[PDB]
Amino acid sequence: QVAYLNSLITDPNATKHVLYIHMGEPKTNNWDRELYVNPTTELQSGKTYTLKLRVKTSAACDVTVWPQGDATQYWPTPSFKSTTEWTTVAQAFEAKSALKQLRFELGTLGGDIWMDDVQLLDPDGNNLIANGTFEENADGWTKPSWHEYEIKTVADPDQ
Ligand SMILES: [Ca+2]
Repeated sequence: QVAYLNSLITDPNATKHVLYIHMGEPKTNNWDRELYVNPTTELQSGKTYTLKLRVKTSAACDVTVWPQGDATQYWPTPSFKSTTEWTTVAQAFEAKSALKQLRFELGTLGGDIWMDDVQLLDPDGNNLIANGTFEENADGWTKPSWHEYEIKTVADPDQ
């Protein structure tokens, strides 16, 4: 009872938690620093999916996202933009094949990136992101083992 009642309390100034990557200096290629998440249902060819999230970076940038199955989808994608203040993102794209992974291409970026409230909605509205709130951890978010950075969750920096 007590746990449930606590969970229902709205409180905008309670500590929020977000995904945080300290990227450091820019690398040479897009693919030199990648962050991965897998939709809980494989994306289907011909269906349009909408990536929603809020994002903040230490410098204004484009954030490239390539969906991936047996082939990579370079266009159209849910790639988006970030600024130094939290902004909301909503980007739709039609899958052109069966896609099982979203690749965040962070290689050419420098500094810091924070993300939160990540959703991926199929045409009916089903959310295919298992862990988009980061209030416990960043389970489900991975990287190549040889990419030397840490995937963390932290208190929202702008609170
Ligand atoms: Ca959160």
